[PDB]
Amino acid sequence: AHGPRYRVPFRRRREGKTNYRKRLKLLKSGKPRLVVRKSLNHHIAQIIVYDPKGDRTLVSAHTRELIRDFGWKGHCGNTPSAYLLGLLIGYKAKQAGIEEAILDIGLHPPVRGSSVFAVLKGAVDAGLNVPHSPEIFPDEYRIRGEHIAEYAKMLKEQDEEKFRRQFGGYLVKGLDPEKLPEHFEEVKARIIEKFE
Amino acid sequence: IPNKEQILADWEAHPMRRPRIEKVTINIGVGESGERLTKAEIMLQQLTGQKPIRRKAKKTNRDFGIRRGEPIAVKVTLRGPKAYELLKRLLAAVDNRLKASSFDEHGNVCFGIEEHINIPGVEYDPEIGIFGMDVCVTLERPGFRVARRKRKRAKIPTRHKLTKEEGMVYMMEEFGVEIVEG
Amino acid sequence: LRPAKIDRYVDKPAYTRREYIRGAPGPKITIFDMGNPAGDFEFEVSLHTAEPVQIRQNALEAARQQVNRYLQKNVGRSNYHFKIRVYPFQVLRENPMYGNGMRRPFGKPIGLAARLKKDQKILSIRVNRQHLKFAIEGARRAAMKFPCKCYYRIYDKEGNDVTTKILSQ
Amino acid sequence: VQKAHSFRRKTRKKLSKHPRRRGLPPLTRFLQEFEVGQRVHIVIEPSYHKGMPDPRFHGRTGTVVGKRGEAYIVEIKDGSKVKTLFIHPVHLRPQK
RNA sequence: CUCAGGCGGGUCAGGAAUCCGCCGUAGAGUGCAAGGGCAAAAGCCGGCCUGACUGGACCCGUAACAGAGGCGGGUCCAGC
RNA sequence: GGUACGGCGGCCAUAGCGGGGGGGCCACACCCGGUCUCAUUUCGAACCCGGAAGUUAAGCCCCCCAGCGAUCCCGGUUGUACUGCCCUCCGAGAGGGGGCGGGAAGCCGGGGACGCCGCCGGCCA
Repeated sequence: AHGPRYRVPFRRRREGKTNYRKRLKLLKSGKPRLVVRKSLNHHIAQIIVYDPKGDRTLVSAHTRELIRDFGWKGHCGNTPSAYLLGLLIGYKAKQAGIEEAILDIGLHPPVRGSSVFAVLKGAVDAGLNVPHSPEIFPDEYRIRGEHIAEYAKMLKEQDEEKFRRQFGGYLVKGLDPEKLPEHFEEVKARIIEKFE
Repeated sequence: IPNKEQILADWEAHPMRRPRIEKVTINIGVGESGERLTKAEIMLQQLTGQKPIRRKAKKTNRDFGIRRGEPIAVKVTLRGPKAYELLKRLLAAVDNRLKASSFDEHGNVCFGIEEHINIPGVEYDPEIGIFGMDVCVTLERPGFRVARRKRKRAKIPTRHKLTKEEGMVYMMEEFGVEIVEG
Repeated sequence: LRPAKIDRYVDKPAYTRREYIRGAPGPKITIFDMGNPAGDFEFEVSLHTAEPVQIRQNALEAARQQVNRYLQKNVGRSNYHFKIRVYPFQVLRENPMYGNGMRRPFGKPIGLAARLKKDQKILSIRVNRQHLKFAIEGARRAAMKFPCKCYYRIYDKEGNDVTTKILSQ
Repeated sequence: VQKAHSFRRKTRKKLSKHPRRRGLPPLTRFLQEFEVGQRVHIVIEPSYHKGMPDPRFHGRTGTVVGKRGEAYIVEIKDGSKVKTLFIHPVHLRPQK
């Protein structure tokens, strides 16, 4: 600011973290908010309720707990990880006693087939009553994770050094990029059996 | 450039401080809507590979014979290895010297090409005279995405902002020489 | 020209918004700094008003002309700085009156005047020690042209009142 | 010349906002709640143009006597007449 | 998605054609007077659409306090 | 219980603008590549999909300032400017004055201020 008439935006608006116009519309419902947030290497899902003096989180889930606990050695910034996290948070909400929520994707755009909508699909499959329309979900093959395996196979067919550059972390970790759908199915079965 | 060796030492010490080309823009000020504009369009398509953008007229000016909403000029923007190769080609087609009084305060180069070289082709089926362009290459540092991304947007401090001497040094090291415009 | 007593008093509200006043006249006084504004002068004689008064631009111009003439004759252009510290902003109107009377009696602009507050400086003459008597005489002549009682004070560079001190010795 | 009263008659300063308060207000006032019998001050938020009471009743204190939709029913005493208004919570403030 | 204006740099191209970078609290814009409000918009550019609809309630203003035919506005229930 | 880790918020500049030093367990980023999802009225620039070769250069995190902006306390201007009620107080008039009750704005000097605080989680213990 350089003058008395300058209008300094809210702290969160300056930090570029909140869209208050959408936040007001979300809060007008008066229902728990299923907040989904994305990062380069992780995903975050929380369920929050409103307090006039500060929001309170009831149940929170992360992807860092998927590597441990159930066991998920894949990259935590992709659609299968998002789906697993959605299942986990949905089951946690059912355990906590909340069955319906309202999705909150923050500043992310509403693009079809995104990881946020993968999380929404995972929560719905878990059992949470989150309003939605099926047309927005990612395709079943992408949800399972085939596209990654197809890309890995294409890279292997093409120059192998490029394939190693693309999937270097999986090689050192000990997982072949192919069979990742099988790994994801095993993880999903583990989670379902644990929570049922 | 008295600070050439200091800038090179800083660059080698901190690789993330090495300037890089952000984008190279080719503009054609046709100043008219018609077969000449279409000629500029097709020539740019052949030169680059990607289709161009027609620019409309802001306000009206009977002196230049323009009308609001009428396409006037043509624009194209290139980035990446294509930008590298095409920039090399245009800088070779034009004489290999950039005048000192062309770098702005942020180390961006803006020159013009009036003659056709480097596999130009002398086809004159279209207007033909539509040739002639202004080339503007912008420089950046790798961590400039902050000021352009939507979420968690911030500002780039003067420490990371570029400048004239650094832009000149990078241009010289990459390719080309500078002249003192007499 | 009507008597100045009609506009001498400040009962009426301020009338200075040229954006909405139609036909407001242009100023008749255009010079406010005279002599050597940048000169280094030891003493400053300031003329203050005793009552809140409105001084017409005609009176301001008359005082300016006479004081400037006296100062030029008796001092020298490079030995004084005569300044008028107030600009005329108030717009003096008049009722534009076969021939109606008091019907639609809002007045049309006829002149300009400067409104002042109690004990407010009107003009200041900066001079050295030698020309203090001439400065005092000029201030008296200016005061004789105004519609109210006025007095004069002598200040040093800092701004301390030394009128009695100086005029005594 | 006599002038009839309209919604925005002589509201140049009453309905103006502080220069540093330009923009959306914090959501607490929008999402606040009230109970029957509670007394609330009527402070209009100029930015929000829905559920706004007549500015003639700005600055008063009224009693909540019900709710309809998202608007609160506020009763005031103008002289000796009881006037009922439907005011959005954003235009209301609790007493004390 | 962000304006008016300004600064430095560009072939015809100059004060003004079309561009590139930076500063820029709105100094732009709103269909129209003025006032107020609007910047991840109420402004600019696009996609779809007709709620500019049907059957009805309560309330504020014209018309403070303090009466009103007609008119305008606000908060809602149901239908599609 | 720790943490120069993150998500969602409250008051919305005492919190902003501009500067200096420090950091990469995890985490946040820059960034490598665009088959698949998505997109350009061209451009994988943004948005989106797939990851880790490199980096802490900077966003971010920790600490510091008083140049601008803002704003809190104290002292001077000052109980000054202004003002509610009464008046057989003065003044040719304008207007002022006495009694009781309120009381600035701006400016100058010395301090403060480079934000507090809430719910949950990651990593370690």
